[PDB]
Amino acid sequence: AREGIIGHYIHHNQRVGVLVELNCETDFVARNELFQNLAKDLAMHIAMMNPRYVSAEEIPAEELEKERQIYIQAALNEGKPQQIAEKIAEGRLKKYLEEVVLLEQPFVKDDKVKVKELIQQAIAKIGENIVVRRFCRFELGA
Amino acid sequence: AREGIIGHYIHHNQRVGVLVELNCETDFVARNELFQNLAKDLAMHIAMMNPRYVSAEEIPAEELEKERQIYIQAALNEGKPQQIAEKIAEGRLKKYLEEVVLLEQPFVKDDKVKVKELIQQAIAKIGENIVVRRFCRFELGA
Repeated sequence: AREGIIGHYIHHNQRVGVLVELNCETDFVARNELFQNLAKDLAMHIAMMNPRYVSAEEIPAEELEKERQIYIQAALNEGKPQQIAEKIAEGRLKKYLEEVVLLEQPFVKDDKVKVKELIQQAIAKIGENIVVRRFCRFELGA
Repeated sequence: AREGIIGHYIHHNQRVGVLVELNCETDFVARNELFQNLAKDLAMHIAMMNPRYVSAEEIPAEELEKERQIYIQAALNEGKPQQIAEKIAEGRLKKYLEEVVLLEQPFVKDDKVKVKELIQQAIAKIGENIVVRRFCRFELGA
């Protein structure tokens, strides 16, 4: 069975809302405010940063390749030979992962830390494995 | 463009959370507490009642038929001839719609009103078309 909480964040303008399931090992940690603040902060980060996936593995190979091809064609359209265009696309893909993947995004409260490192920091402090299971972000009109 | 708000409800035990996009015609109504209370109440209803769809049209024909066949086979397994089993299944399907469809569920704050009628009541009072666009319900461990 899963332990943890459903963290959330509702923007003051009530135009953006997020729910996030943050899992841990025990109800004791789940009830703890340190863990509760982490779920709350993750929910706020998601609302502000709009990631589409929790992790890189969730991106469809077709979605990834299409984006990569856009990068490639653009460079090719710049007169860049295939080999260069591929390296350029390589870099833009890394950026693309930071645009859409939660764990790869710099944390809203400290952009010097990626969300995945924030999580490792929490596991080290708290002492239990912590996992962001899923999240849902609704934005008015989008 | 869409007007309205993202309503929400987080259970006190933080084990269930819901976001609901409630749409209206103007920002003036969207900012209004009557509309805001309706979005809030819909979000609470969803959290407590666990509907899977907003409306009946969203149910997969395969999901519906499978459920209907369970009803039918059960009655057939009771020695009920096909014609009777079909009428029994007909009734259980109506109930099935009330189990999983939001608009067909009796409102948590007044079970004498289906959520769809609550909405018609709000449109009559408020004076603008109101639509539940979508909702997301997260439950810890489920």
